[PDB]
Amino acid sequence: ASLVASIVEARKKRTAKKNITPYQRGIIRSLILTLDCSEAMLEKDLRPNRHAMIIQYAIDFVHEFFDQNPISQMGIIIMRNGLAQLVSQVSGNPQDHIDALKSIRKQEPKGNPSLQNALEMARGLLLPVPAHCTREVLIVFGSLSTTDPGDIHQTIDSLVSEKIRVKVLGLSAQVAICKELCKATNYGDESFYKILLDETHLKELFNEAVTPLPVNKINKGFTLVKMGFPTRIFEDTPTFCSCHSKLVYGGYFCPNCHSKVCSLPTVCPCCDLMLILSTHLARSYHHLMPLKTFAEVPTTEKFRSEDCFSCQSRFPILTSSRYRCEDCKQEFCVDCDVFIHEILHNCPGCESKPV
Amino acid sequence: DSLSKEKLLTNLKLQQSLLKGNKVLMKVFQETVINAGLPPSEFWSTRIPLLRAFALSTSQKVGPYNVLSTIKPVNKVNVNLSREKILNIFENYPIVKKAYTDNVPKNFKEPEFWARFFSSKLFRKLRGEKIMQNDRGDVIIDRYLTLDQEFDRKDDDMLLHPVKKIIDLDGNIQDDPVVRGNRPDFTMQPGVDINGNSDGTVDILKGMNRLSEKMIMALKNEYNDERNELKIDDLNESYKTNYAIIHLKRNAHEKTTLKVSNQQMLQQLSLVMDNLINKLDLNQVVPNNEVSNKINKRVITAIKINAKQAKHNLEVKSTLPIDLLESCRMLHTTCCEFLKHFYIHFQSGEQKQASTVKKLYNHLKDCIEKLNELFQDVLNGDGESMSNTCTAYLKPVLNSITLATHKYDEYFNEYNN
Amino acid sequence: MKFYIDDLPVLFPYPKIYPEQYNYMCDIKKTLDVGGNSILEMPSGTGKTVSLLSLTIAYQMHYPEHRKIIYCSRTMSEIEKALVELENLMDYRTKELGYQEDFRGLGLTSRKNLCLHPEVSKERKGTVVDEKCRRMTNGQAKRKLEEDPEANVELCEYHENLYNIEVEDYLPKGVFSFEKLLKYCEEKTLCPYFIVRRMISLCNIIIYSYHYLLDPKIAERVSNEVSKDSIVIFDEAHNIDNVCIESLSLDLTTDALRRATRGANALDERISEVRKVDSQKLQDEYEKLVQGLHSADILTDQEEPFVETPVLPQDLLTEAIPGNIRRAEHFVSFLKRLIEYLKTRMKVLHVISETPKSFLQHLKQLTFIERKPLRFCSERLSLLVRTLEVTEVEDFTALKDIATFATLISTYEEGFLLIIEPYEIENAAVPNPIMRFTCLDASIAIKPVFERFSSVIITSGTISPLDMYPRMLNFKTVLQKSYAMTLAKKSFLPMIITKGSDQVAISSRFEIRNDPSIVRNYGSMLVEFAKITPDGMVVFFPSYLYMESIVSMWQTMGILDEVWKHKLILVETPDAQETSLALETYRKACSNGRGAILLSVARGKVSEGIDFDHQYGRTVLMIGIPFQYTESRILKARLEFMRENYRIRENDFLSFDAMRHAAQCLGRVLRGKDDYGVMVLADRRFSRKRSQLPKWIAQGLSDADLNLSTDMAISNTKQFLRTMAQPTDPKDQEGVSVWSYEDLIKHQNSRK
Ligand code: SF4
Ligand SMILES: [Zn+2]
Ligand SMILES: [Zn+2]
Ligand SMILES: [Zn+2]
Ligand SMILES: [Zn+2]
Repeated sequence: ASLVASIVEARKKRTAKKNITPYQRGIIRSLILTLDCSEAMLEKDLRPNRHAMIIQYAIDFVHEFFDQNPISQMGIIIMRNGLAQLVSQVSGNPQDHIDALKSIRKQEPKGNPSLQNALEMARGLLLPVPAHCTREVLIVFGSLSTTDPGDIHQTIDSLVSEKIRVKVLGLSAQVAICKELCKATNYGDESFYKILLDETHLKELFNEAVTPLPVNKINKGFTLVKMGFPTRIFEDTPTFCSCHSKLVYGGYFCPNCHSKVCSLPTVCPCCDLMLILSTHLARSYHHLMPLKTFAEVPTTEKFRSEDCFSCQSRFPILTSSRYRCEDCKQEFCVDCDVFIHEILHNCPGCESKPV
Repeated sequence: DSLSKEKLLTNLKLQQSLLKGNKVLMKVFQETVINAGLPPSEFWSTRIPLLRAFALSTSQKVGPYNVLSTIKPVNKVNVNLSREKILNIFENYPIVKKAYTDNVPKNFKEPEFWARFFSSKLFRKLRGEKIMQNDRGDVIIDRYLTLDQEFDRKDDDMLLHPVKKIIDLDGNIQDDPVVRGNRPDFTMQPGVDINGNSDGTVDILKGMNRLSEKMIMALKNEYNDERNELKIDDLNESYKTNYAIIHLKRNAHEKTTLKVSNQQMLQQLSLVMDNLINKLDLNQVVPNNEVSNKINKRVITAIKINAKQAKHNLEVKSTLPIDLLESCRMLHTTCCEFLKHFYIHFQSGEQKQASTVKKLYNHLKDCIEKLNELFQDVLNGDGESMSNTCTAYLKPVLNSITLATHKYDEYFNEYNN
Repeated sequence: MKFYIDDLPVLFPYPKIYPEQYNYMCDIKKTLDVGGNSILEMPSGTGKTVSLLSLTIAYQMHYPEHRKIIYCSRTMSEIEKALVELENLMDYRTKELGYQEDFRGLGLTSRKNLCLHPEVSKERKGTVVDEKCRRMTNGQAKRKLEEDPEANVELCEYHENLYNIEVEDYLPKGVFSFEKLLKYCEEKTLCPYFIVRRMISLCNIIIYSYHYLLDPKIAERVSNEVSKDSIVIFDEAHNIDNVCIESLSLDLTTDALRRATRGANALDERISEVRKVDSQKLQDEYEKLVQGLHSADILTDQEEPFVETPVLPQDLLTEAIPGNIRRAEHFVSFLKRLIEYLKTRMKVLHVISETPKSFLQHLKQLTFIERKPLRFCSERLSLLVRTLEVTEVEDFTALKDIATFATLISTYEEGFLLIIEPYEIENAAVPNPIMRFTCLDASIAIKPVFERFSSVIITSGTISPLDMYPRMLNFKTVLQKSYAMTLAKKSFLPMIITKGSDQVAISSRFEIRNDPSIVRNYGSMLVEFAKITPDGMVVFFPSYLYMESIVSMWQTMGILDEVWKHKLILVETPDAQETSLALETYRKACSNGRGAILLSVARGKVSEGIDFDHQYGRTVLMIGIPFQYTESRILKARLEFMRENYRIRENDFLSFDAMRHAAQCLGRVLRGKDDYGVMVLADRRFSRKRSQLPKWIAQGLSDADLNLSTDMAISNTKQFLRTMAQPTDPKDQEGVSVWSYEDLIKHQNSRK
């Protein structure tokens, strides 16, 4: 009787994903993850302790964020002992923040949090940020309270005025002030103050936070942006780099001012212009071109085919596991459905079918 | 406040502060302004986010907390004092700050003072301890008892404020001023001692309430509505996102900077299906060892070329003298700084930038000549044994610099000429 | 949203509605059709006031009777709540119809709440406030200032402007809040008390306290300008019997006796001086008493009676004053020998309890004072004060109290008793004797109400059982049923903590009150719930002394220092004003989310009109059974009388009152269905009382919850928080809990 429970669970899951929309979603991102390292995360209540798992999950989050969206800079400020401590400036290299987080590994989480100080200096760090960049902050929190020097509502008003959004991933339960932050910052939405139920749910939440977010019509910033593809050289001689001032065998060359750099996707240090590859911009095209869900045909009706169109395996036989791409009119197995919907980003049935 | 570009450029003390924090910043700044004489405003003009980050790092302060509650009495007692917590006590209790400042710089020592403080009954009163005449306290600290009492009265006077009638229990109990009933129970009324006086639990409870009020008014610092208050949001319309979807019209330009026929391909197709059903031999695939030898030549040539590519797969190890290595790295660094500032001036595009562009052009020319003179030095220091490698190492930044000079000259001829 | 009942159009200011609200409206309209009274119990977590207000407004507008509306509550807080919701409803109706209908409705309260005379405003005793207002606007002052403008007896310019403009000119139509009325009277310099006193005949709906309906002194005026066939509704008056008891109960202290002696001597010497200088006024008063005129006969409206009418007007004496007290000196000697008799009876050595008839017999045995003068005393004293012009009335308030006592005890004999005990405080340095007057019944004061009005609605949220109130009060209702909670999912989690962390039971008994182990348990789960509580938590001990002891000795352990590190702690001050500042502090602390804890008595001033919601109502630490003080002779006499009357088990009634107080404590968590909260029961003895408990409360009380400890209480609370931290699909409640207009239509057709 487990298949009926699985079916009704899949129905209640798919009721949320019935509506799939091609919203304009931010690509030039600006993501900040502040960390609290206080007495609360010293609890071993989840194995091994909250501090260790948020360290590991932040490592994964950095990797996933830079993989999916390499067109953003990442800054991390830790919270400790009534002080918020900047440990990671916004940068194109994830490895810097990886090393900073590795430093955060060995140190000891202790103290009390101050979202006022944390968000204030996060605002100040987010101040010299260009218009197209979408300023947004992830906040992790384990306390049920917050010691603060002054008002939080002035900070809330300033953050709303400066067009920065937040998303809170609280640990224990809901905190009303964090709900207020999420609602007021997020145009009244309640889809940003999220509480886990276990570590797997925390993993899923982090994966959810990886994704780009849609933007609002009223928050209109539709413009152009100057861009430059550089050229890579492979020279015999080591050559001084502009950024780190040291001898480099290879390195890309600046398209505009003909200097050289060491890493991409990065902006020029000399002509001060952003340099990318077409792979980097095409990386988010699945977000730009979403994929429709695939429908299982019912077991009662007559079937177009009895084996999987894509992976080429036999469909198993009570119910019918034939997920149909209505855009290509072909049914598929669950494994192929998962792979095409998540790993792949094209429908080979729609590739074979001519338009 | 201290947030404008002008304020950040003005704070010379903060500039010196993060200067003294770094060491390569003395190196860079010394070469930039001490050695090259660049305008230090334009030096700091790039490092404005770093300056603001340093300022905001230095600028934060903690929130209030119950420091006396965190004080523990801990046989004997050994003082283990923390200066930040001492100042926390000072800020939380200006009476204790005053008692420090009129006694320690006048009469006795700081650890002696804090031993007297922990001995004092004023400490117990300010903490969550009921005062007792069995305790003797410290007389010097306990002279401040009435001063703290009148501080409490003045603070309560400040803390008084009018109350909203929506929640005013005083208005609630002033509903009926002529309630004539019976005297309520001793159990539920505030109990007293035998002689009618109170024990003082009402005093300690109003004191901790005063602590709460002081904390919330510290929050409420420098740094009608009931219609909104009584809204029942549970029976209201759900909020829906106004996020805009996006379509995509698709019309791409063809790639810019003989035709086969169905009959002919069908004829060839018929012929090759005939050949396919006719025969297929794996053994004929073996080549003629001469055109195959040319294939060997091509393959081996590709291997040699890409192997020489792979032959040049901390920086690289070099046989430079270390001092000259540092000097040339320094010259490369300051040349890069000059070039970046010149590009900042050039891409700015103002007539106000013109003298700056000219002067940085002169500085770039000077850097060019100094690079050449350095090349003369490594010339007569090596006999061009590795002075060639020195020139090649400093080459690409020089090429970019002189390209920028040519660009400046060309735009000068474009506009002026 | 707007729909039709069978003949009734009705508008709801929200698109959504609850089926429980629909059934509530159905039964209320059934009651209004059939005439009389009914008792309905509903879970207070659903919206009540807006729904009943909408039904009443629709009833008045649609039906050609257009009967007025009488709604009464306990506090200014509840009154302001009703005002705000009424304003919202009428605004919605105005928007829906596209125009504003003619409407009038206001509240009723004290000058202490209201008198905007800034000089009078700076007093704290509302009695003094009212007295000063009479002193400078009594009409006598106005006449004296009119004949002599040089006289320095000023008049209230607010009152002067209200003299200038007319009663309909006082306000535009509609409903105005206390705050809106404050703004309006601030603009126009008007006395809102006087305004309200002239709005009485004009308001379509009138709202005031239960006291203004129950106490005869502040109720005869309300009965004067009220329509006999209006609509009467009551809300959350399940503890109104106490108000009924105090409506006719009184106490006697030594210092009050001293003040009465001093006031009588002052009045006697004033009467001697007046007889010396001008006996014309005294002779005029004496002959007016010979004709037998009364307070309404002689006094006008602008002058008020000094001794207000202590008894119900159905029982007053309306004949002439006897000649034995008719003269001023005769009446002074009468009062003085009454005082002397009271001083003789004052000095007993033990507990004395006799019938008022027996007291009257003893009095007529010793002195020679009869029930007719002993009833006429208050009226005669008011007339003597009016004639005497003795407006410095400080020494004579004890005289008012003693005349009130004399009139009250001379009025009734059954269901009333006098208690004399030689100690005002038993456990003091010295005993202090006391006379305590009581009213053993409670249904006395409701008789004018029930026999003056038929359309009277008695309903609440925490009334259980329904029949016990017609048992205790001689009245009957047309229908008696409750409402179950039609809940889609669980939102309230009650627990019964029958044992501590060490499986050690806990109780609130005053003998075992200073038990260190019970202290250790109490502080233990107090700490644990403080650590796991996100926003706001309240604690309700049964008694203030119980608090003061147990908080002082946790202060000795320094547990409060640990509690400091997570939330603030707020304690019910004996000062209501400091308590108001404290609750504001708690409000702002839960507003900024740093978190705070309230400490208030179960019967304390917080518990009777303050709600807590969505961060304020999140978790409540109810402490033990809130039993009353056991060794009250007053309570025992009540128990004896009610058992003799209605065959009531005494311990069962005590448990009744305790659980009803507990329900009143715990009912202030769930404002809307979106809210959630957890309930604790911190006594072992509660397990037998789920059958006593209200039905919708106990329906969430599962059988596994009947005996829990700290550990699984903590685990279940954490899991409840985890549960309530999740979103919910609207499809699971779109037709079972939240109803659209079409949902209500479909349900109505299904009923059809
Ligand atoms: S005249 Fe009006 S404002 Fe003045 S005391 Fe009387 S009610 Fe208050
Ligand atoms: Zn480099
Ligand atoms: Zn460049
Ligand atoms: Zn497949
Ligand atoms: Zn397809």
